[PDB]
Amino acid sequence: DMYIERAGDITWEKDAEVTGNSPRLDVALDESGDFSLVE
Amino acid sequence: GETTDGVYRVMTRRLLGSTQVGVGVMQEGVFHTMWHVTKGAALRSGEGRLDPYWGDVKQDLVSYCGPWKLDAAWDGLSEVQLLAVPPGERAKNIQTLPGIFKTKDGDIGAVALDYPAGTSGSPILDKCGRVIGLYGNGVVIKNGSYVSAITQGKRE
Ligand SMILES: Cc1ncc(-c2ccccc2C(=O)Nc2cnn(C)c2)cn1
Ligand SMILES: [Cl-]
Repeated sequence: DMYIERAGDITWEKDAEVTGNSPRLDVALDESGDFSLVE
Repeated sequence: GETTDGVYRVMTRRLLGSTQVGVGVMQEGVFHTMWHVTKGAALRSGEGRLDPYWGDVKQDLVSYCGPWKLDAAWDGLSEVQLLAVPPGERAKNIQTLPGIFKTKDGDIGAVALDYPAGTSGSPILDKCGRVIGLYGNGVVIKNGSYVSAITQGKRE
């Protein structure tokens, strides 16, 4: 049996750690809800 | 049980100790997660039961106690924040400019941040704190790293 536990409020936080890149990717989405890279 | 808005861990005891299988969003009395976290099963909050109301394996989304409530959309320009809730670790905001998933049916925001699979369902926010979608469904890239769609449901 799965259970839930509160972890926080949903808030924008100024001077959060700013990271990650912004890749543009050709993808396909199959009937099972799995994305794949189209090449 | 607990019906306050905010972000929640999704846990199981069916494995060793207590294992975090993902995360969700409680808004307007509705619990919002990704389908691959719960596989559509019921959930416990305290002594209370949360029953599935709506889901779609292809969208990889599921709502509990009521219909999908989250309707905000990435502007296609601005940074966003992943409210990551990793297993055993505190909720942490990570701010990023999303990339783009190009598909035959349209472009979708994408976030290139690496977290364990148990982080699936963590909400992605705009500058006003609105949930513009959930983290946890995407693709493994050349680097071995994971890039998640910004997955948003429809509100009726
Ligand atoms: C090998 C590997 N694949 C993905 C992930 C992962 C990383 C971050 C968030 C989510 C996931 C994830 O598992 N998403 C997902 C969607 N559908 N299913 C079945 C599983 C980590 N490691
Ligand atoms: Cl395409």
